[PDB]
Amino acid sequence: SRRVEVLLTQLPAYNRLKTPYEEELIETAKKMTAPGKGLLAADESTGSCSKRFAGIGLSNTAEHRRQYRALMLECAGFEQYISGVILHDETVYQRASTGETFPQLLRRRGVVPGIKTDCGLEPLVEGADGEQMTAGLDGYVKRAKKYYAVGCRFCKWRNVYKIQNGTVSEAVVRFNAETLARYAVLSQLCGLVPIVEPEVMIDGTHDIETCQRVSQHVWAEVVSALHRHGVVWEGCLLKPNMVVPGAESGQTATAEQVAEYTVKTLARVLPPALPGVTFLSGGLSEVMASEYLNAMNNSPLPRPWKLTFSYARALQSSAIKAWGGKSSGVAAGRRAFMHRAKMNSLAQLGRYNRGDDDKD
Amino acid sequence: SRRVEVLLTQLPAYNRLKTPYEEELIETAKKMTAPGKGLLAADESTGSCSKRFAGIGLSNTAEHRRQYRALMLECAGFEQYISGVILHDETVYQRASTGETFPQLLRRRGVVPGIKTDCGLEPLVEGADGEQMTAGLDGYVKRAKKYYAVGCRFCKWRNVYKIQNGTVSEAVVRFNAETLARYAVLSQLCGLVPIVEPEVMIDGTHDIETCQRVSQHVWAEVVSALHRHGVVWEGCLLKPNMVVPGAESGQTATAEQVAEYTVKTLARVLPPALPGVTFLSGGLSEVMASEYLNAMNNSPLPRPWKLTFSYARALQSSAIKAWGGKSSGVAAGRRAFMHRAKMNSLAQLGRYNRGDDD
Amino acid sequence: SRRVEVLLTQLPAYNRLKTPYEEELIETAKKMTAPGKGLLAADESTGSCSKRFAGIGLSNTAEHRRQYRALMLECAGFEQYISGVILHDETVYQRASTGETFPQLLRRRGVVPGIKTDCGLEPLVEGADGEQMTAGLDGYVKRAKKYYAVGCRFCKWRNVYKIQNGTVSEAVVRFNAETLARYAVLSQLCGLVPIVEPEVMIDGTHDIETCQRVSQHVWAEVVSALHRHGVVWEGCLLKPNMVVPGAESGQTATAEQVAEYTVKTLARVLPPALPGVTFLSGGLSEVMASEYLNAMNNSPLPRPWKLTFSYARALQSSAIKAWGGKSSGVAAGRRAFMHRAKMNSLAQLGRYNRGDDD
Amino acid sequence: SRRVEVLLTQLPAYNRLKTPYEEELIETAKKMTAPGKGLLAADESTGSCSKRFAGIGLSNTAEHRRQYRALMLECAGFEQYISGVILHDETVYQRASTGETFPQLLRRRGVVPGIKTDCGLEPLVEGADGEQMTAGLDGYVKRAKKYYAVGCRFCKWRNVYKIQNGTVSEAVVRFNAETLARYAVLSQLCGLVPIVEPEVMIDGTHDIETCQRVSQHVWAEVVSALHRHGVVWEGCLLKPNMVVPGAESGQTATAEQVAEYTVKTLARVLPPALPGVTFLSGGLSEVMASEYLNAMNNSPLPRPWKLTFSYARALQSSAIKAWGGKSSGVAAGRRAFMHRAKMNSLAQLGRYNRGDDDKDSQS
Amino acid sequence: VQLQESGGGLVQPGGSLRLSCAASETALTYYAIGWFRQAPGKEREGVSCISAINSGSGARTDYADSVKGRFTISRDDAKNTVTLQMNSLEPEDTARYYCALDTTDRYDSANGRYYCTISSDTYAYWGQGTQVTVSSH
Amino acid sequence: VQLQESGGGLVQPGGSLRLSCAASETALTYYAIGWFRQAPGKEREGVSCISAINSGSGARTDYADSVKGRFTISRDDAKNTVTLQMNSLEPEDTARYYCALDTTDRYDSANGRYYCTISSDTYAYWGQGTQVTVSSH
Amino acid sequence: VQLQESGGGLVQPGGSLRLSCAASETALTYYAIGWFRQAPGKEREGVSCISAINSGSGARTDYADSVKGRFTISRDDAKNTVTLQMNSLEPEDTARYYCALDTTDRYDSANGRYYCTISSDTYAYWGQGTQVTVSSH
Amino acid sequence: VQLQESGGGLVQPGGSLRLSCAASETALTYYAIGWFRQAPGKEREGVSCISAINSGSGARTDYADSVKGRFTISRDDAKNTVTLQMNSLEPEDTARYYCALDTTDRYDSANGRYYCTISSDTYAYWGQGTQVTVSSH
Repeated sequence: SRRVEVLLTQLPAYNRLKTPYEEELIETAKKMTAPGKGLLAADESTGSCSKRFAGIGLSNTAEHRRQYRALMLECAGFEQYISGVILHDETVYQRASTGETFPQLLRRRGVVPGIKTDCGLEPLVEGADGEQMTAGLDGYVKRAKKYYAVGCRFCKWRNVYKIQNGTVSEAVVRFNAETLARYAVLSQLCGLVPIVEPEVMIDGTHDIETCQRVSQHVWAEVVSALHRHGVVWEGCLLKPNMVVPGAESGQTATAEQVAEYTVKTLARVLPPALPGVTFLSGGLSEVMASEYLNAMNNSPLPRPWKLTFSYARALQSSAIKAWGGKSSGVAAGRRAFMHRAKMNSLAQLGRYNRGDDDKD
Repeated sequence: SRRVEVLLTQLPAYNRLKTPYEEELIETAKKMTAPGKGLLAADESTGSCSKRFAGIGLSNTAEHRRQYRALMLECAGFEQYISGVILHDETVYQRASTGETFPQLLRRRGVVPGIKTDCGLEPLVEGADGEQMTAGLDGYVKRAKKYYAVGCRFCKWRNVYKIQNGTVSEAVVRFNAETLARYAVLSQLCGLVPIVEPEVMIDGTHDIETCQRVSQHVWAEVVSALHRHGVVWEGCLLKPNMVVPGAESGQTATAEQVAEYTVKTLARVLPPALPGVTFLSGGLSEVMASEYLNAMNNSPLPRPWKLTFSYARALQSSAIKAWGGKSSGVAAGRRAFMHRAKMNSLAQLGRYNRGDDD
Repeated sequence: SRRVEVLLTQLPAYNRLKTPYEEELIETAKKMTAPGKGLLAADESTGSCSKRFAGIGLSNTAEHRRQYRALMLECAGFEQYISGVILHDETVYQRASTGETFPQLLRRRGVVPGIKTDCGLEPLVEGADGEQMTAGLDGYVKRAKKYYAVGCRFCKWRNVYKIQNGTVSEAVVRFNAETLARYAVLSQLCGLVPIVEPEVMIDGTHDIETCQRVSQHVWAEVVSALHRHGVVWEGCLLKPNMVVPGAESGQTATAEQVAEYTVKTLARVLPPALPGVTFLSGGLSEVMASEYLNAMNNSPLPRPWKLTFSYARALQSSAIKAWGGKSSGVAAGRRAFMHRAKMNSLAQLGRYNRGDDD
Repeated sequence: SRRVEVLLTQLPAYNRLKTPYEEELIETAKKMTAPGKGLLAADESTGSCSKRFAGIGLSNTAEHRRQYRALMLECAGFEQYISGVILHDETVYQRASTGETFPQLLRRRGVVPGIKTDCGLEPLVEGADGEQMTAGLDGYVKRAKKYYAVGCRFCKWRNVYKIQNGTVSEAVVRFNAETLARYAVLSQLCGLVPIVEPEVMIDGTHDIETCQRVSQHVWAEVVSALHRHGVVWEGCLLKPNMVVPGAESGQTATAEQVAEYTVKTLARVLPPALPGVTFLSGGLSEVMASEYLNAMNNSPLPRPWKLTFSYARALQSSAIKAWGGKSSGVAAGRRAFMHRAKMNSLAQLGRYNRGDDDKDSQS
Repeated sequence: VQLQESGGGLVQPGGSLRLSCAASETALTYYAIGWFRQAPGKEREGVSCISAINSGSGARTDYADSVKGRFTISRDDAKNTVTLQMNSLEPEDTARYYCALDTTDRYDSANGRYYCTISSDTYAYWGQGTQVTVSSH
Repeated sequence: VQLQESGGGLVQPGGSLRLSCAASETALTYYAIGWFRQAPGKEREGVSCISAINSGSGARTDYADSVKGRFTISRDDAKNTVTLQMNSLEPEDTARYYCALDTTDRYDSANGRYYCTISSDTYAYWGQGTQVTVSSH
Repeated sequence: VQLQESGGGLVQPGGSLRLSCAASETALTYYAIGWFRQAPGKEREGVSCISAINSGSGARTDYADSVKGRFTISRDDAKNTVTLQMNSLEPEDTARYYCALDTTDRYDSANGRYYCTISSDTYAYWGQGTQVTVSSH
Repeated sequence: VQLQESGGGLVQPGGSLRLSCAASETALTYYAIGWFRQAPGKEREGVSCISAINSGSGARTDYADSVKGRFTISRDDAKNTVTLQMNSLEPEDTARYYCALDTTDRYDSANGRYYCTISSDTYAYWGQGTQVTVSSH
């Protein structure tokens, strides 16, 4: 019976993060997952913008990127369907034609400004060839505090897992979960609700059963790491892949099968304290992203968290094409964007109707 | 690009148990968590029976143990409130006055027979003085198959965690979680729904905040171990402590506070695929066990799993006292037991009324 | 700045086992690893004995088992080469023709008596088909204390890992390491030096590179589990496979290659505080077991622990054949046994000579 | 029997790093741990240099820092006792008066040039207040390649563990081990032998028993993480604290007790394939650093790896003082440096003598 | 909880009465139910009982020898009542009559059926009873 | 998607009509809303617009010069309607009238307020319109 | 291994010889040791044995009846030798003499002592032997 | 630390001496080494120096003009010595002679070689010196 006085915070059971932003994080996460609403992901890097602009022949300039974001952000009415916007670093500091910064414009319209804070994918080195880690934890706290100061209240960080030969290395499962869990707690320290995005990628010839197994294994380790690093569950969101066949598999799945595989997987791993899941659209078409989300919101399986969207291409592809990079296409681009936002709003509610969609 | 063909089951992501009983396990877990019902834990070892019999001065024989179980199991009407009964090994083979074995009597009445399959607490040896592990995985599969063959469809295994000085050792957190996870997968292989019971004990002077932090930490590691061993989540139940002040803390908590602390803890750790939580009553009074369960069934926090009871003393204390170990006390004992079962049934539904209880 | 007074043993860094036998365990492990000496593994189950007796047509009785043990244990002079004998449970209680129990005979001759304490292999259930766990932790402390009380001072527990398709499941790597580490600390609590045997089996078509990778991975996890369970490193031994091609691979390796692959693997994982490695011979011929051990004791790689033998068939095959189960073959059987013991003794010293062997 | 063809590198047992520099790393680690030799750690930040220069009243400029490194690096003869020099980033690019870069001067003299590659301590955020992580993994591979290109062949990265109230959080034990193990594999990928430095700090009131328990626990986790990340053991070095009483504990400990506690702890955790341990001197006096290393090299406990030094202040304090920042003190500063290098060389050999130390520095 | 008996009164030899036993907070369907009576100066004794009615099986009943053929017990599980029709009453039937629930699940597995007993040992929820007096003038 | 205009009709010079613009799914609160009219053979022209509501100070409005003082636009965000009260109608007010949403976020941060424009360039979701005829015969 | 016998020769009746048994690569200390002889036409037979040394009381010895009182066996564990002193030799002692090690641990725990046997059954390591011839001219 | 000079003595004009400079713990291989001398009443002055060995081309040497052509410095890194062969000695060579190590790394990278200087500024570890006296008797 040799005893010693220690700090509670030195004991394993007392590892939970203490952040003065806890109540605000919880309130933001609730606003982000309001019924009928989801996130617009507008956080494409300048490299992604080249790809987005390739079809319409728009040169990749800072000004053109601003106009592409403005097509969507200066569109009246999207706050009916969109609870938050993930901005790219460059856009956070750009100005709308109203005179305000994009974060200020968002806040005036009751939409939560967020920021993509990761610094991109790099070779994992460990594990198997083609696996990738995500950079950006150095100087993270300073960056996150600066974003909070200009009005951001949530952030996003993407890690990816590449299925090859039906599996992924344990090295990538452990290391990317550890990265995401460290990102999440640093974000909460600085007042940003972290969107934790562990994307099992659609690329490859795997079937939906393989996607299910790998997703469940990857996400369970993300959850384990989040407990170990002491995340405030109530102030955190997950942005996972849906569980679908790989893009080169030649296997198809119905919306109901996708919903069943996805929700059963989440239900096996994801604490109900986490307020919401904002699915990424990845390789899905515009319409499939709406149909699949709608089917999840009609699933009879346990789904205590809100199931909604955080869509990039699935909100913007038609809109960019109709815009064409020209001021004369602004009207048509806005109509296309607003249509998609409405469809995804309905899908969150489980009330989307494919027949109404495929109209235009 | 050196490659090899391997079995799927040699890959980490493919560790899930494959059991031909999966559909039946899921169905049993659903029956056990039927609305307005919970479990009667009647699985006291012969040594626990001495404790139960201490007040009434009944000698601890096989026949007297049979009569004690018969007090409850031959009680008309209890199946309105009880979905399943955890039996002790000895009682599985004993007969009711109907002529049936107790498992047969249960099946006829629509009640699921279950069996406590652990072999008791022993010193942890690692970790801190007073911590305990649970024995019984040796020969487990043979025992579990035999129980399934005589009609049991779920089982129960208890590990305990003793808060001392505000904490528990990492040794106990890891070792007891590993034990529970191994037990759960072996049970499912043999067709028994495992009740995983990681009891953070009420004993001690700790407050409710301490119980919350220790419970969250203990149960998160149980969950982690269950993933590692490949449990079928949908065919598993959890039997945790409620989060309450320690018995010697001198602190009291309201029913609403217990519900808030308990539910918030479960919501941080427990997958929604797990169909139900059957709380142990361990050290709460009969009334508090009903009031606290009721408050959980009125909580606005996320609670996707069914929240119900798996009660021993909280169903039996008054009944044993009124019975007195005598055949002339059987009716009074049954009236007390039935009253408690009804109160807990109502509490599962969120409709218990303290004023009716008194 | 909320603080609390805790027990040191509740803190992660203070998990090391406290056993009143610590000094004696360290002394035993030193005696077992004396220069020029190794262990005789005589702990074949009654089932193994039928295999051993098959060629000589000796019936498998308790008396015949006793006579087979007596061939070796009543052999004058073996204590020059043998530091310890792993007995089977049955033999611990048998008597030599000297009138003594085998443990008492051993102690008189300065040889350490030990006991195989595991309860045999069973299906792992998790992981891949064909993988196996080892049973026996239930009731372990009572068994180990009884063996210590009749004079045993070390024990042995075998887990196996079956390479299939170039790999083994993570389930078997984790679960068998956890079993071995728990066995080791319970042994030390009861005053037995644990021999931890994680045998990567020779069976299959894999090459030596595959054996090296799987052995390194398996043994690293055994070491990690031993840290987590708080083993007294200085009072523990390892009994591993040598790293060799699989038995059906059709690949051959030289003694120098086996030594290099084996020792580099041990040097990557095994703490220098562990006093000795006692290799199992599993599937090697008598001569190869000697040549390989000798090459290890000539390796230029780091090898701070004693490298010696814990041999069963590699000490006994010729002996059993020359004995023939008959009292007239006792002398010739002992000459063959003593020749192998001397070759292995020289191999421990790095001074074995193949030409003298033939 | 559902089967699939996978890459070996997707299987857990095949996680070892594959680096084209494997044989060179092993050869460098052998050179760095040559008998009778150890490392001069000259990698103080510009902030440390203010502290070093405070006593002698030398202004903290790039040129003055260059002259301070030159005092030691342009001193003839130190290659008898020094196998490798840990440089700071700024010094790697500075030039000796011979016309060479410092790394070129070192290579000509057969001394291995190394580089401190971490980017400094920051709040851990998890765990307990005052615990710290180490920054610098972002852009690590590009940095390490650049250092290899100018002739560095080993690197150093320091994590720290602060004992408070007799313990450290599990958060710091896990996170800093993970950081060190990731640093080590990225270093080896780029051809630098990583010195893994998990320093349990001397600061605090803890006794030597507490330092032993915490060091064993911290170092065991570093080793576990190294296995998980797939380090090439044979091309890696450890730079740990010696196990000693905390600086404000008040507790006596002799050199023999320090050696026994340190070596027993290393022997419990550290694979023998790792070629060497290069102790940091952190908080010990010049003489104590020599006495303690000497006692380790006289310990009867298992010590398969070389036990040597990677010393900063313990090699340089007297030299800086005698130099005084002046060209007229160069001779006296070199004599003091060479004396300490010789004492530590003897200590690595187990042949150091305190009486000779006192006699000879008394001159 | 007590059951509530009613229907008692004063009748002449050869008259009839119908006793009713109501439950207010319990599903009678789970229980065998008994009627008992206590005559002046005498101990309470069982008069009639009716088993639980299990799907497809109907009810079994039993009667004290003194009342066989003259009294009929029946039950209404929808109303949660039990009735005792008493015909051909005699002076010796004068007693306070009580109903009670058997706390034992009365199943006989050798015969595959529910039963009931007029022994009072395992019965509970006794009401306050209803007085029946049979006499002339 | 289209708004629905109503309230059109035939009146004499000096009379009034009240046009109503309803949305069935869109929350009009988020938009500036405009009324336009198109007379036979002529181009569509803006008549009136109303901005999103400014807290404290209310929505801002604008009107074609030809209708100033005679028409009043207003909005009801709870009923999700916009109204155009047209008084003192003249023959030259005869046209089909349409309402539409401005798809531009019309906020002026320099002045801290929402505004609206009568220019048709950024308007969309035109309904089928409502006929207004002003004449003597 | 073999032991190496020496000291043989030709002597006359009544003469003496001292045989020596050397082990060059075996520690004799662990073994009981025997001397045996094989006369022309006969099987090899035990002559004398000496046990491992007992603490305090020394080695026990035994002798064939035919040689008792004439021969003395002794051992020197430091020089790793065993010696057979043969006095009063007779023609019938003519034979090749061999030494051998007993492979049995000859310990008798009921009496607490090492012992030896003259029986050759458990012996091994026979040397090439040494010839002893006893005759006149 | 001090080097140890030897080889001094008393000789006539025209005679020779061989001075030796030995180190007992320092590896001289790493250093340029110098010989210096101090005549009665005069300052110590450099006489000769030898650089560390250059691969292929050997050590570089230098000499004071007063001694060039008469003295030869050489080194033996295996024996850890430096030697000064002094021929044709004159009275003016009478002095105490000392050897010392240059503590500066004397490498000239522009010319790719070790060099040495006769200047005493950076030399240290002077021994007790050895006396050289040249005169007639």
